[PDB]
Amino acid sequence: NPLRRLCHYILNLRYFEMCILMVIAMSSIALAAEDPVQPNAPRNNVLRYFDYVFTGVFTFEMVIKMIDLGLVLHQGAYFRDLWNILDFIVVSGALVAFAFTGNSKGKDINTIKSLRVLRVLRPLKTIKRLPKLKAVFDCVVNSLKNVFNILIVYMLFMFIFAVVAVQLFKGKFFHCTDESKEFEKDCRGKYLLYEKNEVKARDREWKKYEFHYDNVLWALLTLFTVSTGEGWPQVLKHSVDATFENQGPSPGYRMEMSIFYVVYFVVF
Amino acid sequence: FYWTVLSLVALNTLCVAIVHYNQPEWLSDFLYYAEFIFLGLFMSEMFIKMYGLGTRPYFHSSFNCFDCGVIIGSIFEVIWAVIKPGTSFGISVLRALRLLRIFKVTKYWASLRNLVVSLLNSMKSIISLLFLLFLFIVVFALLGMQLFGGQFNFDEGTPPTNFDTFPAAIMTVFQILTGEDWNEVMYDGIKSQGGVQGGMVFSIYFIVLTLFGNYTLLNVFLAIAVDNLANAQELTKDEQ
Amino acid sequence: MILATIIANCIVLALEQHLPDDDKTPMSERLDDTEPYFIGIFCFEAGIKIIALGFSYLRNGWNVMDFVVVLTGILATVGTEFDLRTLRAVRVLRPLKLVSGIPSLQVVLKSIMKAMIPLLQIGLLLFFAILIFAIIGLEFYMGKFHTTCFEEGTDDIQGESPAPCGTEEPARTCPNGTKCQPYWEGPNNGITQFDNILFAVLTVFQCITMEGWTDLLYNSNDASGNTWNWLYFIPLIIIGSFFMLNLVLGVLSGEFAKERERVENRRAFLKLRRQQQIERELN
Amino acid sequence: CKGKGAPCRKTMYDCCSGSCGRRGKC
Amino acid sequence: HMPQNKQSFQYRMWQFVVSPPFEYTIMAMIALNTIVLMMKFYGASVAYENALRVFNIVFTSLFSLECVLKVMAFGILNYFRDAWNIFDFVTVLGSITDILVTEFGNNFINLSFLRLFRAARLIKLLRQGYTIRILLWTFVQSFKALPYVCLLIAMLFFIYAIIGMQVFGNIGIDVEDEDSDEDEFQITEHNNFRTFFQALMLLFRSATGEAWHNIMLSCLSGKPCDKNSGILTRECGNEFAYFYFVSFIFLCSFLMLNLFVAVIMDNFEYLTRDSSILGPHHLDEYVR
Ligand SMILES: CCCCCCCCCCCCCCCCCC(=O)OC[C@H](COP(=O)(O)OCCN)OC(=O)CCCCCCCCCCCCCCCCC
Ligand SMILES: CC(C)CCC[C@@H](C)[C@H]1CC[C@H]2[C@@H]3CC=C4C[C@@H](OC(=O)CCC(=O)O)CC[C@]4(C)[C@H]3CC[C@]12C
Ligand SMILES: CC(C)CCC[C@@H](C)[C@H]1CC[C@H]2[C@@H]3CC=C4C[C@@H](OC(=O)CCC(=O)O)CC[C@]4(C)[C@H]3CC[C@]12C
Ligand SMILES: CC(C)CCC[C@@H](C)[C@H]1CC[C@H]2[C@@H]3CC=C4C[C@@H](OC(=O)CCC(=O)O)CC[C@]4(C)[C@H]3CC[C@]12C
Ligand SMILES: CC(C)CCC[C@@H](C)[C@H]1CC[C@H]2[C@@H]3CC=C4C[C@@H](O)CC[C@]4(C)[C@H]3CC[C@]12C
Ligand SMILES: CC(C)CCC[C@@H](C)[C@H]1CC[C@H]2[C@@H]3CC=C4C[C@@H](O)CC[C@]4(C)[C@H]3CC[C@]12C
Ligand SMILES: CC(C)CCC[C@@H](C)[C@H]1CC[C@H]2[C@@H]3CC=C4C[C@@H](O)CC[C@]4(C)[C@H]3CC[C@]12C
Ligand SMILES: CC(C)CCC[C@@H](C)[C@H]1CC[C@H]2[C@@H]3CC=C4C[C@@H](O)CC[C@]4(C)[C@H]3CC[C@]12C
Ligand SMILES: CC(C)CCC[C@@H](C)[C@H]1CC[C@H]2[C@@H]3CC=C4C[C@@H](O)CC[C@]4(C)[C@H]3CC[C@]12C
Ligand SMILES: *[C@@H]1O[C@H](CO)[C@@H](O)[C@H](O)[C@H]1NC(C)=O
Ligand SMILES: [Ca+2]
Ligand SMILES: [Ca+2]
Repeated sequence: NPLRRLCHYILNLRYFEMCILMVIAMSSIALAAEDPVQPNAPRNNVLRYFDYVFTGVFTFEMVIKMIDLGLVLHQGAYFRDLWNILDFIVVSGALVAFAFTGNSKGKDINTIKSLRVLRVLRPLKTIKRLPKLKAVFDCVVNSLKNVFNILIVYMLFMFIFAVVAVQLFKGKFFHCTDESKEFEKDCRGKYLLYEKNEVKARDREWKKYEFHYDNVLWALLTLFTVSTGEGWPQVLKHSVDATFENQGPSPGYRMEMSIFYVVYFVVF
Repeated sequence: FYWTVLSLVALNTLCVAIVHYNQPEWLSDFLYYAEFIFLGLFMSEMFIKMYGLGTRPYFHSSFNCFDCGVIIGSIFEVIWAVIKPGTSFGISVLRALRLLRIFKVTKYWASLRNLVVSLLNSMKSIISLLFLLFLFIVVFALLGMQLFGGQFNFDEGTPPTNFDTFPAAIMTVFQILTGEDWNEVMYDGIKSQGGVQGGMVFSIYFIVLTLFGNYTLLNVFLAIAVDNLANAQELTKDEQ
Repeated sequence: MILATIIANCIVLALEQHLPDDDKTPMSERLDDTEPYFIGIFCFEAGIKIIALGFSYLRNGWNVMDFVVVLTGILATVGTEFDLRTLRAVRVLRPLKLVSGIPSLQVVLKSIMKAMIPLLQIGLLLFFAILIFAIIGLEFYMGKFHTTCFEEGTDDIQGESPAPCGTEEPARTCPNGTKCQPYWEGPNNGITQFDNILFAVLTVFQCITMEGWTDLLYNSNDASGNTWNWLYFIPLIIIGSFFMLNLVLGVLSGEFAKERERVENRRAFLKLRRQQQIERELN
Repeated sequence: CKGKGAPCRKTMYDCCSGSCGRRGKC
Repeated sequence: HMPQNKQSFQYRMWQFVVSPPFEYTIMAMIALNTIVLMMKFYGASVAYENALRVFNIVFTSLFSLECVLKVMAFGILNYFRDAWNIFDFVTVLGSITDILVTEFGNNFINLSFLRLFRAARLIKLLRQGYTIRILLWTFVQSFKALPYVCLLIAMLFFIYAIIGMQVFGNIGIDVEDEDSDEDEFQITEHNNFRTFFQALMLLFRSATGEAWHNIMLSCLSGKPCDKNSGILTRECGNEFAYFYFVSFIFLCSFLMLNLFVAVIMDNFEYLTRDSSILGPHHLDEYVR
C-alpha cells in the first residue's frame, strides 16, 4: 500500500519521535497548572485552549499508526500492545468529553468532570518512548512477579484475621455522644458538657466509630490502617472497651482483646 | 476426592465471609445450620480417612493433624456458645489454610515448601530470638514501672498508656517499639517529673527505647526472613 | 533450683501495683517479705560459685552482671539508708539472669550483637546528620514559638487553646482585639522547641523517626510563614529517615550474606540438604 | 468521650471523633 | 606541587602547609568552631551574644588566612583543581559576606541564607573519617548511577497529585466550624489540595505515614464545597478516597523498596567485602 509507506516514513523519522516527547512534557505541565478551586478562573480558560492542541497532536499520532499497522489483522497490531490501548483511552476520552460539553455546558458536569480525569495518563506515555525508563519499569514488574506467591499467602492470612475480627467486634463499635446512656433508645434529647469555665448543652447522638468491624470489607480496611501503624492505639482502646452488640462502651471491659493486636503485629 | 474436599472448603470459607453486622434473618437462619452440616462433612472425611488408611497412617501425616485441630477447635466453639452466650470466635475460618495446597499443581510448590521446611527445621532458633525479644520488652517494662510507675494521675485523668500495672506497662512499651505516638508518651513522662523545667532528663528512657527497639526488631526479623528464604532458594535449586 | 528462683523473682516483680503518692496495696508488704529470701539465695549461689572459681568469677561477663546485682541488692536491703530508692531500680536487670542461666540463649544473643557492630558506623553517621540539622534549626527557629495571642494590654491568653502568631502578614495574625506578645509557654508545653542545642537535638530526633513532624512544620508555618519552612523539614526526612534506612538495610544485608557462608553455617545447611534428599528417596 | 472543642490530651484517645488536634482541642 | 625551584622561601612555606601541625590545627579549629555554634541559647545576656559574634570573626579570619596561605604554596591553578579546596573557598566567601552585610546592616534582612555557610564547616570533618567517607561516597555514587529509578517515583507523585487536584480540589477549607460540623477536618489551609505544591506536600505527609487515615476520612463524600467552587450544596468529596489513599500507600511503599534494593545491590560488593581478599579500597590506599 503506497499510502501506508508515507506514514511509516513519518513514524520512523526521528523528528517525529523526539518532537512528541516534548508534547508529552508540555501537556503534563499544563495539567499541573490548572486551578482546582475555580472553574471560571482565567488560567483555566487559557489552559483549555492548549488541551485542544494536545489532543490534535495525539489524534494525529493515533491515526497514522492505524493506517500503518492493521488493527487486529497481524501478529503485530495497533490493539496488540497495551501502550497503544493506553494511548487510545486518553484520546478517546478527550474526544467524547468534547462532544458532550457542546450539547449543554451546564447540564452534565459530572461526566464532563469524570473523563477529564483521564488526562492524567499522559505522563505514563513516556515509559514506552524512553527505552531506559522501560527497563526500570520492567524491573518493577519483575519484582512484582517474584513476590506474587507470598502476596497470595499474605491476603489469605489477613483475610482470616479479618473474619476473626468481624466475629469479635460485630456491632460492638457503637457509642453514645453522652457516655452515660449505654443503649440507643436512651440517647435522645439534650445533654450537658462541663468543660472548664463553661456549661453548654448539645444533642445526644448514637454513632458508629469511624473505623469498625462490621463486614469483611470494613475489617480489612481497619486492619490495613493498623498494619501501616497509624491510629492503631485508638482502635485498640475501642476494642478493649466494647461490651455487647447494640450497646454502648464501658471502660476496661475486655483487656484480653489486646492479645489480638499483639499477635497481629508479630505476623504482618 | 481431593478436589471435592477443596471445593467444600471454599464454600465453607464463603459462608463465614458473608456474616455482617445486620444480616437478613433468612441468611442468619441459613448459616446456623450450614455450619453444622459443614462440621459433619469435614468430620465425615475424618472417619473415612481414619478407616481407609488406618489410625496409625492418619496421625503420622501433619495435614491430617492440622485438620483434626480445626475440627476439635470447632467442637469447642459450638458447645461454648451455649455455655457462655455472647461471643463466637469463628474458629472454622482457620480451615481456609487448606486452600494453600492448590499451589501443588503449579510450579511454585517447591519454593514455598522449602520455605516451610527451613522454618520448621530452624524452630529452636526462632523461638529463642522471640523469647530474647520478650525479655528485653519485660526489662524495659519493669524499668518504666520504677521511673514512671506512680505519677500519671494527672488532673485530666490517668492515660491508658500508663506504667501503673504490669499488663499496662507491657502495652506501653510495645506501643513505643512500634513507634506510634512515642513522642506523646514521652511528653507524659516529662510532665510527670516536673515538666520541661525539671523533667527533661527522663526523655533518655524513651530515646534509648525507640532507638534500640526500632533496630533490634529489624535485626531479628530480617535475619529470620533473609536466612530462611535464602535456604529455600539454594535447596530449591539443588533439587532442580 | 537457681533458675526456678529467678523465674519466681520475675513473677513477683510482675505482680506489683504502683499507686500514686504514698498509697500501697495490701499485697505490697507480702511481696516485700520475699525479697530477703531471694537476695539471700542469690548471694549463697554467688558465694558457692566464687569459692570454687576463686575470683575466674569476674573473668566471665555474665558472672559480673550477677555479681553487681547481689552487691546492689544487699546494699539497700540491710538498713533504710537515705532514700536508696534508686537501688531498687537495679532489680529490673534480674530477668536478664535467665540468659546467664541458660547457655542456649547466650549463643543466640551473640548472633544478634555480632550483626549490630557494623551498624555502629551507621549510627555515628546518623548522629552527625542530627547535629548538622540541629545547628541549622537552632539558628533559624530560635525562640520563635514563644508568641501567642494575648488580650490587648492584658497578660491573659485570648482562648483556652493558644497558638503561635506573628506580627506580619505572611505569618498568622492575631484577631482585632489581641496582640502578639513576647512570651508564651510554647507548643507541647515547651518540650518541642529550638532553644538550647539539647532541645534542638531532641526535636530533630523525633522528626528523624517521622513522628509528629507535620505538627512542627505547621506550627512553624504559622509562626513565620510557609514560604521557606519546607526546605528544612522535607530534606530532613529524606536524608534522615529514608537515607539511613537505605544504609541500615544494605549493611545488614551484607552481614547476613557473609554470615551464611561461614564454615559452621555451611555444614548445617548441608545436613538439611542431605536429610531432605533421604526423605525424597524414602518417599 | 469528650465533645468537640473541649480541651484534649492525645494520649487519652477519648476524643469522640478523630483525635486530639494540634491546637489541643477535639 | 613540588616545584624544587624556590627552596629558599617557597619550599619552606610549602613544607609548612603539608605538615602534621597544620592539619591538626585546622582540625582543632573546626572543632572549636563546632562548639561555638552550639553555645547559642535563648535568653542570653548581651555580653554573651557579643562574645559569640567576636569568636565567629576570629575563626573566619583564620580560615581566610588558611586559604591565602594554601594558595601561595600550592599555586592558584592547583588550588582550584581539588573539590575540597573549592568547597573551602566557597565557605570562606560566604562567611565574609555574611559578616559584612550584618555589620553594615541598615538594609534588607532577606539574606539569612548566608548564615548556613557557618554550619557548612561541619562537613569538613568527613574528610578525616576513612570508613564513613567511603560508605557515603559509594552510596551517593550509586544514586548517580541510577537516575531513572528516581524518575519512576516522581511519576507516581505526579500522577497522584493531579488526580487529587481534580477529584478533591474543591473541598471547602475556608469555613471554620466552631461547635458545629467538624473543624477537625484534616483538610485545612496547611493540608489542602488547592494547588499542585500543596497536593504534593499532602502526598509526602501520607508517604511518611502521619494520620493519613484521618485525611482519607476527610476526603469522603458529603463535605462542604468552596465559595468559588460554583457549587452551593454540601456535595463535595468523593467515595474514591478509599481507593485513592489505600492504593497510594501500597504503591509508594513498593517503589521506594525497589529503589532501596537497587542501591543496595549496586554496592553489594562493598557491603560483602572481606579484608583478607584484595579489593578496590586497598587499591586506593596503594595510590596514596
Ligand atoms: C549528612 C549531610 C547533611 C546535609 C545537610 C543538608 C541541609 C539542607 C537544609 C537546608 C536548610 C534550609 C533552611 C531554611 C529554613 C527557613 C527558616 C525560616 O524561618 O525562613 C523564613 C525566614 C525569613 O523570615 P524572617 O522572620 O524575616 O527571618 C527570621 C529568621 N532569620 O528566614 C529567611 O531569611 C529565608 C530562609 C532562607 C533559606 C533558603 C533561601 C534560599 C534557598 C534557595 C532556593 C531553593 C529553591 C526554593 C524555591 C524558591 C521559592 C520561591
Ligand atoms: C516540577 C516540574 C514538574 C515543573 C513544575 C511545575 C509546577 C510546580 C509549576 C509550573 C508552572 C507553575 C505556575 C506558573 C504560574 C502561576 C501563576 C501564579 O499567579 C497566581 O497567583 C495566579 C494568577 C492570578 O492570580 O490570576 C501562581 C502560581 C502558578 C499557578 C504556578 C504554580 C506552580 C506551577 C504549576
Ligand atoms: C515480641 C512479642 C513476642 C512480645 C509481646 C508481649 C506479649 C507477651 C504481651 C504484650 C501485651 C500483653 C497483654 C496485655 C493485656 C492483657 C490483659 C490482662 O488480662 C486481664 O484480664 C487483666 C485485667 C485488666 O488488666 O484489667 C493480662 C494479660 C494480657 C492479655 C497481656 C498478655 C501478654 C501480652 C500479650
Ligand atoms: C474468596 C472470595 C472471592 C469470596 C468472595 C468475596 C466475599 C468475601 C465478599 C465479596 C463481596 C462481599 C459482600 C459485599 C456486601 C455485602 C452486603 C451486606 O449487606 C448489607 O449491607 C445489608 C444486608 C441487609 O440488611 O439485608 C452483607 C454482606 C455482603 C453480602 C458482603 C459479604 C462478603 C462478600 C460476598
Ligand atoms: C501551557 C504551557 C505553556 C505550560 C506553562 C504554563 C504556565 C507557565 C502559564 C501557561 C498559562 C499561563 C496563565 C495564563 C493566564 C493568566 C491570567 C492572568 O490574569 C494571570 C496569569 C495567568 C494565570 C498565567 C500564569 C502562567 C501560566 C499558567
Ligand atoms: C486509570 C485511572 C486514572 C482511572 C481512575 C479514575 C476513576 C476510577 C475515578 C477518578 C475520578 C473519579 C470520578 C470523578 C468524578 C465523579 C463525579 C462525581 O459527581 C461522582 C463520582 C465520579 C464519577 C468519580 C468516580 C470515580 C472516578 C471516575
Ligand atoms: C497464624 C494464623 C493461623 C492466625 C490465627 C491466629 C489468631 C487469629 C489467634 C491466635 C491467638 C488468638 C487470641 C487468643 C485469645 C483471645 C482471648 C479471647 O477472650 C478473645 C479472642 C483472643 C484475643 C484470640 C483472638 C484470635 C487469635 C489472635
Ligand atoms: C504493604 C503494606 C503492609 C503497607 C505498607 C505500609 C508501611 C508504610 C508500614 C508497614 C509495616 C510498617 C513498619 C513495620 C514495623 C516497623 C518496625 C518498628 O520498629 C518501627 C515501625 C515500622 C518501621 C513500621 C512502620 C511503617 C511500615 C513500614
Ligand atoms: C564537645 C563538648 C565537650 C561540648 C558540648 C557541650 C556544650 C556545647 C553544650 C552542652 C551543655 C550546654 C549548656 C547546658 C545548659 C545551658 C543553660 C541554659 O540556660 C543556656 C544554654 C546552656 C548554657 C547550654 C549551652 C550549650 C552547652 C554548653
Ligand atoms: C477589625 O479591624 C479593622 C481594622 O482594619 C476594622 O476595619 C474592622 O471594622 C474591625 N472589625 C471588628 C469586628 O472589630
Ligand atoms: Ca510510623
Ligand atoms: Ca505517627
